Amino acid sequence: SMSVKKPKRDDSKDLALCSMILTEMETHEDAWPFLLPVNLKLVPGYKKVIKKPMDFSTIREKLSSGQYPNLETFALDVRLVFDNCETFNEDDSDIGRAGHNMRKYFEKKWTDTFKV
Ligand SMILES: CC(=O)c1cc(-c2ccccc2CO)c2cc(Oc3ccccc3)ccn12
Repeated sequence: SMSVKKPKRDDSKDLALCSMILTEMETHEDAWPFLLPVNLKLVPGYKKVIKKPMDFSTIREKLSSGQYPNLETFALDVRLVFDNCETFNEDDSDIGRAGHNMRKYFEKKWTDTFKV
């Protein structure tokens, strides 16, 4: 509260670390569905159904331009990629399988990096 400062974790390396995680995501063999925005003129329904599209190139641009206030806002956008994927794609599809794999991959990096 006012003039009572709580201990806070050291956030000084967060940008570099989130960048490293994103790099690992981008170079994963199952990243292919997620590298660019879903093409809204080519995928019927996407624009209507998925209210907040997100993809790795958009996350990279945001990270490079200071558009994430903190590491949690970055994780929210990464998870949004996978949540969109599950909404639109059958779990039993190549893209649906890729999304599950990439989410698992991400979350373990996230825990290993930032949870002590
Ligand atoms: C993430 C997602 O839902 C997704 C991604 C694609 C995709 C993957 C590689 C290249 C291009 C695209 C589309 O921009 C994709 C495609 C989808 O539907 C199609 C499947 C086959 C041919 C054309 C469209 C649906 C979802 N995604």
